[PDB]
Amino acid sequence: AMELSFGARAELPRIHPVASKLLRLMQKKETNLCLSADVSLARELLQLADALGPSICMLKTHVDILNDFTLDVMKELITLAKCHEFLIFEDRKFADIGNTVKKQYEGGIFKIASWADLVNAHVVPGSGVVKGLQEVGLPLHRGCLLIAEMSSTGSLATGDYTRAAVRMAEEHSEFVVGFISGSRVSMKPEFLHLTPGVQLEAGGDNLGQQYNSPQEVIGKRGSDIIIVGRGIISAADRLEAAEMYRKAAWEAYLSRLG
Amino acid sequence: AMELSFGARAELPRIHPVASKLLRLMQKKETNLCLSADVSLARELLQLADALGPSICMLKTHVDILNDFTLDVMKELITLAKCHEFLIFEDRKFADIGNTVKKQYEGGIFKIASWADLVNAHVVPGSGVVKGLQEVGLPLHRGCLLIAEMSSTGSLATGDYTRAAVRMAEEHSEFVVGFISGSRVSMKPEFLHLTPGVQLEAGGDNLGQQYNSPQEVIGKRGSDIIIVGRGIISAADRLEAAEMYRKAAWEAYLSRLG
Ligand SMILES: O=c1[nH]c(=O)n([C@@H]2O[C@H](COP(=O)(O)O)[C@@H](O)[C@H]2O)cc1Br
Ligand SMILES: O=c1[nH]c(=O)n([C@@H]2O[C@H](COP(=O)(O)O)[C@@H](O)[C@H]2O)cc1Br
Repeated sequence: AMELSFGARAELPRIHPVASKLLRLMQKKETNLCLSADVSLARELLQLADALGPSICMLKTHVDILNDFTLDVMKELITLAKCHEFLIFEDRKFADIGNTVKKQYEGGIFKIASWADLVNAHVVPGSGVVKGLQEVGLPLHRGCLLIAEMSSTGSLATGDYTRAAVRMAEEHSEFVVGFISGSRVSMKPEFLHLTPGVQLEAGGDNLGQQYNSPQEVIGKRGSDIIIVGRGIISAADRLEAAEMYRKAAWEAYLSRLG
Repeated sequence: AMELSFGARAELPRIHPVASKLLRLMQKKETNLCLSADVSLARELLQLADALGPSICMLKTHVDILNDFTLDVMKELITLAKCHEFLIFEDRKFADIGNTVKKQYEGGIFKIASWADLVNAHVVPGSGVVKGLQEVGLPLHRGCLLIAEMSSTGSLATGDYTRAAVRMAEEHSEFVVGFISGSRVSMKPEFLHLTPGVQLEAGGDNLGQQYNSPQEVIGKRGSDIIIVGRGIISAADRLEAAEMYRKAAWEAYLSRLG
């Protein structure tokens, strides 16, 4: 027991391939920053992934908000992910019975599993939601994140709900590689912690979003990666905002490491 | 709460325009059956909507599972919904912060808000999920169903969670027209209750789904509408299957009505 670096956690015996790949590039590029690319145009998604790719360890998408999505766009995006070295995380939020989610994960127009290294899912439906996705994810060598806590005001992902998420992730470690949470929720270093609702300044938006700083999230709460969207995208200089958040989240990591 | 027919509730006080339309056609056509058209081909989706249109009060879709989705398909589905008289419910299960769900509800390739009469949402993110959807749905006279309970084993949608779902619906009655539950969770007659996990049996699938009969859900549990998928879809003759479920659920309703 003791805080292990990202690089050491990447080699843990019970580490998942996807999580190991991420941890390795995080340490290599000194970034634990996940950019939330919430844009409506592919060329916009592709432009941002290329420009900020060197500053991030992951790019989170909402492919269903893209007005001109095509599988050729995802092909191009993967080329950028391979080039700049970052994973692709489709924030799809699987939250239905197992029989429906495996279909939403593999088929349809998006064919998410064909290009998403990671996807997340709400635990509210019971473990069937993980077992259904699994059937599609394991063959494709993918990983899954369980939403244990949420950043929004009024969130019901608390107490027993949060504990249920942890037990579910620890019982499906062959596919679940971590959590979407506001702080460390598992004491097993094989699990990744990704925290959204992050900005340098205090505040939030008028539709429920609440913000905490990188030092608070990574340093005081023990999470691993910060997910930032508007904090970077609405800034006049997006590359400088990216670096600021990268250095913010990385230095907080280093401090907690000792 | 004495037991009122669908035709009476449709003329109720705080009754939302959509809920009113739906209850009126239910009474007219003698059907409180919602078809879960879980198929991957637009051609099959449309053919089922045409043949089963007269037997249903609603058609539930999972557009992200349609391999060949286009807005022209929805255009034709709408023509059918108007012809046979049934609402179109997209089981999108919105479950993110408001700023995000409003984009996923309005834009992307699906532009759900443009053709969906109803959509549902998980309450785990907090009321903010309802607020974002509301900004898009209110002017279009759309409605929202809150997922208070779930049909799958291990569901976390219970106790206080379900209570929180009801409070939220009652706090946004201007847009929230009902619930997705296994039974009556609200005593306010203006609120609809739709129940999935239904088959003439009482059984389940290998991925968490659990089944109960129309008599049990509608009659004993006090729900309004049954959402049936495989119990009809897997049949050789789906129309005969739909008619079977229609009479089952209507008679279950006529029984508690007294
Ligand atoms: O609890 C959560 N909070 C979140 O903010 N998110 C996503 O993280 C992103 C945060 O974006 P923001 O612009 O930094 O507020 C956005 O795409 C959300 O949908 C997702 C979950 Br799950
Ligand atoms: O709690 C729930 N249970 C459900 O089964 N559903 C949907 O209802 C449908 C039921 O299909 P079935 O084939 O009758 O099991 C299916 O599309 C589900 O995604 C939706 C909710 Br919300």
